[PDB]
Amino acid sequence: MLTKFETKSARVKGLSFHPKRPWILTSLHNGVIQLWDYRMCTLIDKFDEHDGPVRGIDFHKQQPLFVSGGDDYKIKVWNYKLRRCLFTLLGHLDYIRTTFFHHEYPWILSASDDQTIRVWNWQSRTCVCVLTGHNHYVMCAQFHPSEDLVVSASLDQTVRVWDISGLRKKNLSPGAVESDVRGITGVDLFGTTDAVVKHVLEGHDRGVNWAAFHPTMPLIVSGADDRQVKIWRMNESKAWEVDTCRGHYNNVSCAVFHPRQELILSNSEDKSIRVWDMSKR
Amino acid sequence: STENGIIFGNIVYDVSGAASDRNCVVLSDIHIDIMDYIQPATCTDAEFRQMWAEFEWENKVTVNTNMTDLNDYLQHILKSTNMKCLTPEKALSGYCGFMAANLYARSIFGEDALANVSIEKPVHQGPDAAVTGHIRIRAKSQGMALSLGDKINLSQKKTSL
Repeated sequence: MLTKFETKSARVKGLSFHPKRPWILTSLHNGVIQLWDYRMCTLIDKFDEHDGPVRGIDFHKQQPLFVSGGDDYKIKVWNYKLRRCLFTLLGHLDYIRTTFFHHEYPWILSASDDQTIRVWNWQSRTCVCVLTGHNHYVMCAQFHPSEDLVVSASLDQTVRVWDISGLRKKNLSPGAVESDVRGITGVDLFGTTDAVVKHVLEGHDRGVNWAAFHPTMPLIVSGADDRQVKIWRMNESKAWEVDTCRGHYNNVSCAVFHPRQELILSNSEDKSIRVWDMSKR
Repeated sequence: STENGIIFGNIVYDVSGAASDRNCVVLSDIHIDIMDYIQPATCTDAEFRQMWAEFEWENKVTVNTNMTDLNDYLQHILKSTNMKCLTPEKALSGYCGFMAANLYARSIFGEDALANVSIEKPVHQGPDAAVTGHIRIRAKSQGMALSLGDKINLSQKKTSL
């Protein structure tokens, strides 16, 4: 109905909308992190996290705080509200894409764009988890259905899905029948970002811009570094699923699922946003 | 004191959710208007005219329409804004008049605002139960100035806010 406010500027790699607020917190690769609590058409703060670019934005999970990543390689959580830094560690050799907050003993998970992501105890000091299975440059890192199960999208042309543990990664199982992750007609490839057969999914599509998950589900909706943004369901795994998402002119940087909407929104580069179904598609 | 230039106020304000509270009210104000602020203020007419013309021309709003004669109506408006009409000529605000009324006021943070409004005026089958008089508003910024013309426009009549 109305586009309340609109100025075109910002060169934007990472993004998030406030699930609680009508904020948009926006990550630019201008090196900028911004929180604007978008409501009153006003920015609360604006820090260009470092000289270098900024790729990442993720939620802490609480109410109004950012966990932020730059080419600093640092995980910062700073509360806009409390304008202060919660606990601090820098980052490996690339930026931080996703974060989750937990609390047996007020306990923490950090998801990263490089190498490993490490999950840390500052209370009764022990190890909840270690994640290796990333390399460099994560476009879109994701919590899964199980929130603390996860997927990652890479500029290392892989995807990682990991299994975690309370004493590092492992799963025990023995009942299933076939798999959709990989087990009948169609299915898409493994990539390499880690080295355990959970599934490293192939992020080659000239590299993957975005990865997006299906909560209980393993369908992914993707942005890809190909015109082809190729959609695959690992809750099916169709053939002509070797779908290349097509503009008219080039690209499909991203195409995304809206939690509520059984739809795909695509956006591209001929000057465009392209409109897609996904209810009958 | 405290300059904040967020005009007409309407500036976001916070009551916070910070303790037995998960939310609260963040509010921007509205309800902050002019008609009140300015006080009446005065001038020599020749100089005035000269000045009238001279001033920040840039705003005007029209008077036309009401519920009253500009006797009672004018008085009401005057009191409402707390502002001045500088001088009469007896020509007659009665039989018609076919009077243009010059008004001046000075405020609390000191802007002087000038008006010439020229107005028809009530009287049987003669003229005035509208106006179609033009209210010429001069205040330095047009933005407040016109806004003032409005504000007065709000002021002008009496109806469901």
